Amino acid sequence: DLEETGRVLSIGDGIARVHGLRNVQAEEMVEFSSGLKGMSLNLEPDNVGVVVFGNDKLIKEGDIVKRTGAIVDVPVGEELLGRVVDALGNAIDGKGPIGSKARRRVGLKAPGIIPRISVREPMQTGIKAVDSLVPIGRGQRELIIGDRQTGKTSIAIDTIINQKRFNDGTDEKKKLYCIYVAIGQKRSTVAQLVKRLTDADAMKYTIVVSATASDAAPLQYLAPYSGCSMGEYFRDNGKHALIIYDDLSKQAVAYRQMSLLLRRPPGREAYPGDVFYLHSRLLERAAKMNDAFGGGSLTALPVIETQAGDVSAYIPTNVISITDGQIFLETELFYKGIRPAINVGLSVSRVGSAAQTRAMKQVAGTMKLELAQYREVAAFAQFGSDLDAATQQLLSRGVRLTELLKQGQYSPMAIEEQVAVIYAGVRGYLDKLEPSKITKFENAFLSHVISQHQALLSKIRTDGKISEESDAKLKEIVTNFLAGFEA
Amino acid sequence: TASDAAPLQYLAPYSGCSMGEYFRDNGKHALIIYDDLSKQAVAYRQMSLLLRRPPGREAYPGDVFYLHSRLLERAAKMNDAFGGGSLTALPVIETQAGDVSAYIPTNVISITDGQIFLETELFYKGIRPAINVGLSVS
Amino acid sequence: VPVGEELLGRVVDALGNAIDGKGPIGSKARRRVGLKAPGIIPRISVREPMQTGIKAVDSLVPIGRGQRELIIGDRQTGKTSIAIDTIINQKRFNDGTDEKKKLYCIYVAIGQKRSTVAQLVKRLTDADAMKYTIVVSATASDAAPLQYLAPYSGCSMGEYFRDNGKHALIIYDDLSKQAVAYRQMSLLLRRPPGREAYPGDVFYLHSRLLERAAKMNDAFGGGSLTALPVIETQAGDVSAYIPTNVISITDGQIFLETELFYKGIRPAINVGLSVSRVGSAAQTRAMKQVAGTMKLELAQYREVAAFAQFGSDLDAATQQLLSRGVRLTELLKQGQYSPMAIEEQVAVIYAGVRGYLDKLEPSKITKFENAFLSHVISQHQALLSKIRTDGKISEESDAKLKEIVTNFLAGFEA
Amino acid sequence: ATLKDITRRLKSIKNIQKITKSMKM
Amino acid sequence: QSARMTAMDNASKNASEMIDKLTLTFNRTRQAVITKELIEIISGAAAL
Amino acid sequence: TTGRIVAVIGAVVDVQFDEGLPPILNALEVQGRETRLVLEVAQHLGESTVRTIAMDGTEGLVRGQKVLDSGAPIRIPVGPETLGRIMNVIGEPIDERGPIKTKQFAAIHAEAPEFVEMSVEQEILVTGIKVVDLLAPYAKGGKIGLFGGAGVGKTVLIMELINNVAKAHGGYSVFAGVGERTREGNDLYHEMIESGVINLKDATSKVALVYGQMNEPPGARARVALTGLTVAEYFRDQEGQDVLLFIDNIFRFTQAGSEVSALLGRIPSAVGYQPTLATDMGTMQERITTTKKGSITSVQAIYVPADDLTDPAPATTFAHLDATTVLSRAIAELGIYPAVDPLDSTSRIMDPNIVGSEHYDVARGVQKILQDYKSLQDIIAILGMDELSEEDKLTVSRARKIQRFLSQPFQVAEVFTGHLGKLVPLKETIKGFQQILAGEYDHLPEQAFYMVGPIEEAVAKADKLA
Amino acid sequence: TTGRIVAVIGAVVDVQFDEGLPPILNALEVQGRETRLVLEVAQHLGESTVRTIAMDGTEGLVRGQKVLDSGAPIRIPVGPETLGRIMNVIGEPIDERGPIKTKQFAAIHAEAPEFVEMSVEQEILVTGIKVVDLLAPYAKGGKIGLFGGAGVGKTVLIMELINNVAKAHGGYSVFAGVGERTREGNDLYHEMIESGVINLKDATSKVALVYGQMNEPPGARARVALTGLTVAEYFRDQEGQDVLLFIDNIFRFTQAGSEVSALLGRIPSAVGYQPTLATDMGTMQERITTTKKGSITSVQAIYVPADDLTDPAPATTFAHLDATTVLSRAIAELGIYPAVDPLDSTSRIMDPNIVGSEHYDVARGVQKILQDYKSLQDIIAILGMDELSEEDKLTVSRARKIQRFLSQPFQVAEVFTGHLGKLVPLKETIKGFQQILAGEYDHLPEQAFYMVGPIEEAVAKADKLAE
Repeated sequence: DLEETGRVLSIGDGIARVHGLRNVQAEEMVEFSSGLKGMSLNLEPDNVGVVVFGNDKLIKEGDIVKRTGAIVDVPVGEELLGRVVDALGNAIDGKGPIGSKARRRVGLKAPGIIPRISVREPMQTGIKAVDSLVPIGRGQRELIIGDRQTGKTSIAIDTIINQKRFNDGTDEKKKLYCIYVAIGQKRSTVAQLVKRLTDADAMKYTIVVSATASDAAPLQYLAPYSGCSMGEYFRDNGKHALIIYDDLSKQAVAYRQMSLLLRRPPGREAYPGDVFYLHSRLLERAAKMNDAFGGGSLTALPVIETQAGDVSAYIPTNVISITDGQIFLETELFYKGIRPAINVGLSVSRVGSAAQTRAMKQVAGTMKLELAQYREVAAFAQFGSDLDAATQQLLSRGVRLTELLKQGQYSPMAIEEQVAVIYAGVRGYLDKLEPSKITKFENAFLSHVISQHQALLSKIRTDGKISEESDAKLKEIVTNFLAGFEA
Repeated sequence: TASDAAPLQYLAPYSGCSMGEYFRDNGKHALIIYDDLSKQAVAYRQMSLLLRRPPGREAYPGDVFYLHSRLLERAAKMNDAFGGGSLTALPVIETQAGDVSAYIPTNVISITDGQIFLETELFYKGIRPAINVGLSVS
Repeated sequence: VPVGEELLGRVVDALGNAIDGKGPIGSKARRRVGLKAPGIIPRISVREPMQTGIKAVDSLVPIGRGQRELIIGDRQTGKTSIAIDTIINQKRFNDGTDEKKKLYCIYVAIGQKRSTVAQLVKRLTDADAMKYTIVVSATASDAAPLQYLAPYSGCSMGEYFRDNGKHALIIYDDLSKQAVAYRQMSLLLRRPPGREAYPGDVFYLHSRLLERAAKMNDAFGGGSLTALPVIETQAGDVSAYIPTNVISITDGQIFLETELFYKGIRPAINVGLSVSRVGSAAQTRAMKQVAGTMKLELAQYREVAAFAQFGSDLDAATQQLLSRGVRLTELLKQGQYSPMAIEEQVAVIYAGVRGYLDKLEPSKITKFENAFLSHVISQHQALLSKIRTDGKISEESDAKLKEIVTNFLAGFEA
Repeated sequence: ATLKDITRRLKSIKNIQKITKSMKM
Repeated sequence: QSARMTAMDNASKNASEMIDKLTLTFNRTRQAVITKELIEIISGAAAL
Repeated sequence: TTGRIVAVIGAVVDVQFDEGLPPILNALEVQGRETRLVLEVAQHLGESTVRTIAMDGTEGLVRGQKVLDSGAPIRIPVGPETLGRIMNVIGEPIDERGPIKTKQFAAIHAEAPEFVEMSVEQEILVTGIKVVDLLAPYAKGGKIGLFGGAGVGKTVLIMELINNVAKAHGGYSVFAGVGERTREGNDLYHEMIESGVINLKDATSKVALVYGQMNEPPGARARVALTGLTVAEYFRDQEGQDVLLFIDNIFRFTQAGSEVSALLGRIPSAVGYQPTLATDMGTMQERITTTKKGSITSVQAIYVPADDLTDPAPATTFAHLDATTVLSRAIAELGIYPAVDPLDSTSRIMDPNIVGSEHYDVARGVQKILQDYKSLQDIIAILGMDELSEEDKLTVSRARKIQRFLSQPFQVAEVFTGHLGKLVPLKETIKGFQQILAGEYDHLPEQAFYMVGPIEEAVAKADKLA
Repeated sequence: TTGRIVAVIGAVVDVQFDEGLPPILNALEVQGRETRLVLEVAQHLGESTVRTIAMDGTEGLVRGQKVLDSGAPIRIPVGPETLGRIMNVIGEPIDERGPIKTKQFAAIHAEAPEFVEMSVEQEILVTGIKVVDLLAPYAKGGKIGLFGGAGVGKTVLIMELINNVAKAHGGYSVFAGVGERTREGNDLYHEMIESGVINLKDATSKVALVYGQMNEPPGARARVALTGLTVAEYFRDQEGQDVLLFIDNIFRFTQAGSEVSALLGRIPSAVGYQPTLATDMGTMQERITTTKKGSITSVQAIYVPADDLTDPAPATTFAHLDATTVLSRAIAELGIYPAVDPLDSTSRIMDPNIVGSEHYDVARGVQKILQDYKSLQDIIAILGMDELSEEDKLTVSRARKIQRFLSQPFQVAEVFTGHLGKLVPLKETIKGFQQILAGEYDHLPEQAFYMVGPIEEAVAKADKLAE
């Protein structure tokens, strides 16, 4: 039977070249005798180039291949939460089967143009620099980009951790389920990752799709789609979901590897002509639906690894061009003490304030502005043998505001805590304080109001802004704390 | 023009040259203006990459210098025994950022009998024709 | 190919055939051009020096027998000279008695020009060095495959000596033109081009060859093969793929810069970028004694010399550092064709390293070294013969030397 | 000519130009 | 003060010019690396 | 003709015909698919087989599947009933307002206006925008490079131009989003709607939207700018108007070109672009002109890769541009809007031999003054505003008046600025600036000129400002 | 089964079997040879012909030559009787000391540990090297990588770690030389012996050795790491011990593959590499790991072609490490050894929660100042130093002294530095830097800080220099 089954003509470098299979559809899952699956990516006149999902040691010339008739779909819904699954949705945390009812297809088209509405609900990270100057809204696609080891995955993690404030809450329209896709990473990193998340009690609301370093190319390829589907189940059901693709750089490599082995034509950097289309069809599935559709959302934090800061290399160019903004991390900043290494001047949020809270805006706005102003003069500092007090002023606001954007890891803040601290320097209170102390000030200052003043923060929170009152109360709280502070 | 198949853009200068040659060949005097040899070069390169010929410096095929030498060798001043006629060629080449060292510009400088370099700086500063009198030659 | 003592003093092509039209080679032995290098067990750590005759080299990037040290730099920076001076310096021992100190040399020309080689073998003849040299020539018009083979051919002739408890020195001049030959031969066989158009195995092309230079243990004759491969960089760029491919095979490199050369620093050895992975184990104690820390001193000198190209309120420790640095730099300078004897090097470095020259004027240093060396060679050969013989600098030799330099120096600065 | 070095140089010259224009005024 | 003014006018103008040149050198290099890296891939692929 | 599918490799489908082979460029329809799958033909591989590029996912196709030659290139509904609708690459509705019911259909692959149809002369097209019309005049049938992106009023400027084209020239406009972010199209949609340019209730829509979203395969984002072109050509070749063509953004057009090229296995040229970069562009750009029947004017959003203006994509593109409209965040910060940069924006037709000496001199007057003031700007802040001459103090005053006079209220932003939009006329524009230069309103105060139309309003505002 | 050779082109040999086609990865032995030639099956070309990679020289092979399927991937002698011995890619002793009488044999090809087998304990592993310890601490059981272009210190650094750590280590050690210098395996073997880590008379050997040097054909080089790693996995799982794995240099595994790649009929990926580089690296790197059964502390030297850290190979390896020591020719060039780049070296344990805030604040304190100085370098270069704020000419000072205090005379490089090797304890390091940063030595000269161990030697050296 050459219609529903085929015979392997040759097998190598994970590409199977099957004879027969006359009825297979493009991208169909097929099965080799040995039990290994494969996906038909090249339907040629005289053969099927099949992408083997595993070790090609188990396939020989002549092995019989059969069709499944089924296209790639994966488990989905609420039972995956707190689980560690492979790219096919299989459980790899050895905790037992995932009790999944619904199964969704991994590659589906993004919701069209009509079914959506402007991104308007804040997606809070807990990171002041991001939350005040590079705001993410639900349905937005914001890229975290930077060289190796700059803090990229940390941003995502702090972000995931942060959602417990709302996940332990009652308001079900503020909860955000998290999905973390690990592509090309080593298993020890993910293990370490899931640990950090368990320790913070964030696994309860997180799903981990993992396609690691030793998993065949095709699984690393798929991973992001199969994780996307999982997040779509939430989006579609009036629920909100967050997805982190770590990294899109490694998946591009996986895809390039199959493309070239199937002999498709190579373009710049050896990438296939459809590499742009691989990510665009992925990153567009993130969106903010309309009430007519459930008002549910899917926010995506895709990671791209640049090289020597070459944001214009091929893949970094595509993805930058596809997403709504970028958080640019930099080594120089990192080693200079700015952690997280966000380059505030080049980072962006097309969505902008349409996603900031009124509380934040109340402060974010002037901060954004003195910083931009400092950035103009900063370089002068170190040779400012005699600058006027006009600009000498902006250098001072400059370094303090900058110290306020600093942040340790695993400790995401509540929007109310961020504005209280930002207010402190923005209003001028730390202007006479020593740069070397702002980190210590904030820490203790925030410890104090989180202890003693939970009623003002609750106000700020509730009233959503800084009332003329709470404004006055903060003035005293900081002018007395500061006095205390320099005793 | 911009919309004709590359082969026609490629051809165009040779045809015009043959027309100028009638005059040269009959004791008459013609003037040919190739505007630009830059774009003819990219038309020929499109042809060459589509024919699959090895791309070299700037992806240009190995024979683009000859695309130009053959053409411009035909401008010429005959002597009396051949009519005294003549063909004068003023080919145009477009540089990027005043870079006169690029592959194509250099090629063409190594063929003609001088150049007239116009400078953007000059042009804005109000000197027009934006000729660069030190760099240009005859 | 033909192998053995019959080839000495003869000029052969890449297959062994003579090209000096001086008659057939009387060869009784043959050897496969392509044999794997002796493994782990048959060798012993490099310990015997291979003296070049060049202070800069013998003091800062020492070469031991069985060692592979690369000569690398742009066109005309002097790479061949290092090799010629080395071949010429070997008469000392070859004209001597001791057979263990003797070093037979092999000079493989590749891609070079016949008139240059002819020029080369002339000079060697005029220096009475051909007697112990074999010259394998695979020049510019020879077929790619001859140029390609040439190195393996010459290597095999060197292993004859290596495997028979004798000592050989081979110069591969240069491994750049061979790679081109390999690349050509290889592309014409339709083997897909790789990085930079070369075969995906150009590293292998040279590793295979240079692994053959080696030091055999007494169990295998204690003989050795020392290689001095040459590579040409472009725009002094040593990070280049081929350059690093070969730097990652040999036991060090001698990097020559055109900047230094024009500046007067000849040899144009770049202290900082050159290395010897054998260290002092390839040095006599006399030399180790004088140049033990000099290399990192000069490295550290080049830095501060740059950091004060603006006399930035400089202390003393650094003024002293710049004062030694300059004086020592002048001593490492050297002309061509005059390979010095080890004790001669020790005498002159000594003078510098000890501070006796810290008050002489840099410009004077070269002249002083010619005067001083003259004095000790003529008058004092007893101290030279002892340093040379003991091979070390005893406490009295060190005292007889302090005495000579300081006094001669004074009379010298009258 | 390394995009790295070129960038390193641009970095330090843009500052020089800035500090130098300041000193002029 | 008139000589520092003059010297710093020049320095600043030289800097800017240097800036303009390095930038243009940067783009030429950026374009050639891509082209160069791509021809290398094509050559290898075609030889098969 | 009915062909079979012989091979499917990604977005490249090979189809074999038994009798009758479709010419290159024809559109083939795949039989038996939930949705419409159009395969454009690209080559004749020989042996009765064509090589085509899919205009949507080939997921699921089957070797042997049936394919019907539509015997023609992609054709689309053209005409009035397209205005205000959103359309696909193959002229389908993606706004869910039912079928685009027009009388005529127009194949997208069309040749360009023969030489003898060419207009022989340069005419400025007026938009009513003081900066645009005074310093960087658009050209009828010409192409404009619109630089600057977000925060700077890009979408409000695109929408005022639309309106002002309907108003002053009774011409309609098309909007082709080449590689548009689905989020951003839907947001563009509702934003035109709220400002009226689109009307869902009546028949007063002044724009037709054509979209090539980023998820679409190379071939689709490749052609959608042609589809948009097709539509515009109608309001010119059928109704002889002065249409406006907006291609956002011209770089994604080129990129789509390369993807398609690579897929067809052709060797890339310098920097990885297509061998046919210049022709792919020319065959499209050239259909944008002033023929005897009317003219299409195109506002093209340009993305410059690596900030490299000599990069092959951008470099090629400027070959066709007659002017640039540089939107500037700095200008915006002055509150000045439209935030167009009066010194960076440019135009080919700013030639006295084309705009006339008067126009040309005023413009060159406005810029120099703006330039001079720029100089002084450094001094003022440092050494303080006074070594300033009876002369140096006037250039500033006027310059500052000018800077403001160059700003202006848009009718598109009335639902929001609570202010009335102004469409200043060219004549009014040159006079306005003429006089400020002249010194006729030196007594007037700065703020008299902020956000007004014709100079007359600068006068009256002064009155209300005592 | 018995196949015949049909084509020979370098290290690649195609074999035709009449009946029974050996599976991919199977090892075949060429009949008729003085020495054992193993061919690893690489692909099924079809037509009952397999394409294979030779584990040794292909000279003298003939078309038609016989080849027997061994029926299994390369399997080597694994167990305690490998300790103190020297093995081949294919498991043959190469030390001339007779057979390796192991109870068992293992195939060099195997699947990597599952996700549920991973461990997450993180204990600092002190080395005695100022730089590493201070700024990029190694972790017991972690994956460590030494990155460097040709001749910058990768091996010497591996040499001093064997001395400062391998030597006291109570557990085994496996040193796999992959495509490196033969001279070097002979230096190390004889050093192991002279120091009793290798015992030729008894069973006190605490180190097994495996070698596939630069004089080998691509094939051998594409597998020794596997052999090496396989020996190590035994002590990890079957004995459950604490292993120390040294590989020098893992880049060679990847260069090996790129060298036969074209003969395997593949379109090249970028930079000439094979299209399967990352996956080829992944299925290997994923076995070099600590599990719940045993612990591996791998120190891998990583070559950097053309000195370009973005090269697909070095670039692809960062993700497999928990700590990275990046060496730089720009630093080395100044005479600063070890030439570690203080701003490009990292460790996953550089966490206040793991090393402590004193450790952490010092490290970051040292890095800020070196960064601060890096930025000024290009500028005081031209504009000079006068205009600088005393605040800024002090960081130039301290930085230049730290830059030096970070160098150290290794005990394995006295032949190089002419200085006795010093091993500094973690607290002597933290403190020394803490004080320099504190202004406590702004009086001593920079040179006093160059090539010294503990801060007291810098103070003593100041006096000695005092004249």
